[PDB]
Amino acid sequence: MQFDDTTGVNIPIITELVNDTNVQFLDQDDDDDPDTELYLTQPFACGTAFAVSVLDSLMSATYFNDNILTLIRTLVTGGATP
Amino acid sequence: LLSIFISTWLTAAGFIHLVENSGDPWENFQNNQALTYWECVYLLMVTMSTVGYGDVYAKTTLGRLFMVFFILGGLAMFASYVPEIIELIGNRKKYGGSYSAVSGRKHIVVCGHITLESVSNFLKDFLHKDRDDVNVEIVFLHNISPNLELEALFKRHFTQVEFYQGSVLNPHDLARVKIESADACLILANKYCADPDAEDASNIMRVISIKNYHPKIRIITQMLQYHNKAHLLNIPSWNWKEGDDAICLAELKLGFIAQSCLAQGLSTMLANLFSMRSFIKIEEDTWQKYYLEGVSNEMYTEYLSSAFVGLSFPTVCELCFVKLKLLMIAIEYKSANRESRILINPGNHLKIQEG
Amino acid sequence: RMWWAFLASSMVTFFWMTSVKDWAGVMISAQTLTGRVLVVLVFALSIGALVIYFIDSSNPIESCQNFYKDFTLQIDMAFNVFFLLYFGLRFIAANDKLWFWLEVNSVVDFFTVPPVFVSVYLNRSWLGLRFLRALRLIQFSEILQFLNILKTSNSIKLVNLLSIFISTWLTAAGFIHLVENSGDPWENFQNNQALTYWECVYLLMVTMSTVGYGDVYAKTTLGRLFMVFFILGGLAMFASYVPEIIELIGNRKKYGGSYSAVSGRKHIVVCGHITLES
Repeated sequence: MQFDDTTGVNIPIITELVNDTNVQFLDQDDDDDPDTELYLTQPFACGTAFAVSVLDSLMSATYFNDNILTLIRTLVTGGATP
Repeated sequence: LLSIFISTWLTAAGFIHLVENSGDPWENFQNNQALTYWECVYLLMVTMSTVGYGDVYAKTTLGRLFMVFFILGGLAMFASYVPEIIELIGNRKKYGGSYSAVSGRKHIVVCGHITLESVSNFLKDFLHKDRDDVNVEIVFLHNISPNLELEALFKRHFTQVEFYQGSVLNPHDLARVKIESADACLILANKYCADPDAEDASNIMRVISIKNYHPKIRIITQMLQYHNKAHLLNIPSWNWKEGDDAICLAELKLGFIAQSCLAQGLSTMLANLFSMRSFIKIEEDTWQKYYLEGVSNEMYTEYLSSAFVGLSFPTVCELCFVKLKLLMIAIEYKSANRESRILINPGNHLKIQEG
Repeated sequence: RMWWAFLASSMVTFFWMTSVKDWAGVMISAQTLTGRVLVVLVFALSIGALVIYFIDSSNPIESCQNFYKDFTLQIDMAFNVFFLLYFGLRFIAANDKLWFWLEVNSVVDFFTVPPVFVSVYLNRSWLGLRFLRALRLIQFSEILQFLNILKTSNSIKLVNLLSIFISTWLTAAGFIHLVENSGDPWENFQNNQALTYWECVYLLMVTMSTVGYGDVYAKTTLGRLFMVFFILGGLAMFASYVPEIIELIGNRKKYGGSYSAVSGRKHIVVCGHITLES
């Protein structure tokens, strides 16, 4: 989309994704390779794409420390008190 | 499996070798037999393959007894331990692998919904007898394995068609079909579905994926609506001028009917003008004899001579008709102000521009 | 006995150009009519050479062969010249220079032509590894496509299976024939056995059908060893290469065909929904 007083490419957006191998499509700019680590992917690094699958990693990180989850839950939800 | 096979084989060979070297206790070891261990291994490999030469055989009754028990033990090992495990090493993949990039073979990758009905017409009017210089090897890529009818169809076109299983979203699968180097990739679409915005947006997704892999490929796709085709101009890598074109089934299919409502039968002309159809010479004075004299006419694009520049359009049509017997349906007028816009039967007021 | 003078030589033998390497590069692929005739004329002369080995079986393993003799021997050498000039161009014309060092179409030629081109300087002949040239019969289904008879790919797979069957069968028969003609080195070749090649082919066809008569059998321990390895190799070929391909030639259609118009039988055609109840 385009506008006057600019180009709609400057608009900050976050879309929710449901696949890891689907994030490269959001970024118009060329990337080094199709097979790019999700963390290394330009759209993820910019923070314009939230994949739902990285939350699956938190079950690992909650396993090794009992306090990661309450830290994220109080940092993010804004005082999710019981 | 190989270790337990070799261990059982060598163990039983050693046991029957020890039995056949000595004699028999009830015969007081008077019935020996001289067997080297390698000949004995030859014996119990000839046995468990059910060949049974008999050049070397057991001569002790205690040895024959162990052979009777051991062939039953070998079958009990063969019928109950291996024959499901052999079948686990028997699932060979039907449609895998990759494409062998033969030089001079610009392999068209065709993806999207693939079925005998949709592919057959396309294969019949693409790989036709009356083509000029077809050295082009069609590479289908689709995740659903085909039924037996498509097996029979792909067997008919063996030298030109290769099928592969997998999506066009995994870029590894695009790496298998060598999408990076191909003349163009054509994405087909189903004629029918429950929701046209399902397969429309799925084909837009496939266009996004294929242009994301290699941004310099021509894609000729299909759409089912007109209001979903504006999503193809969305992509920055999609250049229509570069030759990436989208054919809208709804606009063309139900535009031909609309122009036919004006001129009764224009659909037959504009369908026989582009399908590579075989002329059958009919001698008998039927209607087909007059019909097939226009089927063999097709449409071409051509730059103009310099001598035609500056003249008027009916003058150049008059020269191209009487002098060269060629009908010029339309011309392309290119200006800085606007993108060149095809003009059909341009009026005399419009004159020819150079080139 | 200079059998090792040929075999050890064969083992040690096993042990601007960018535009001339591709002069025959069009002739490799099936692109011109000229590229056909090269594979056709290496295949027909391979058939002709195989015939000489079949005739050679009657002859003694080691013999003296001069230049002015029976013309089969004289044209065999010209066949070998044509062979070496055929596969010699593909050393530089091969894209990969690594897998040509162990290619099955190259090991088959490392062991036949260098014994001949040493034996010219020796003016002799030993019945060497000349049975191996039936391994080029896998290129049969290549050249039977070009004569426009094999067009259905099921026929091409059938021809492939029959060709690899006959080639493996004749190759192993030739190998065990060569082993059983000579004796044993540790027994100093005192344990020979006289076997014609046709009886040897009878043996290795009786074997791979698991019949096993025993009218003809291996008597050398080195021969029995090759029989032990070869029945396992035959089962490994049978359990892993054919048994899915046999099942591909096993889908017979249940209800096809047509009606035989017997006279006096006005056949009512009944169509539409058909069920046991209706």
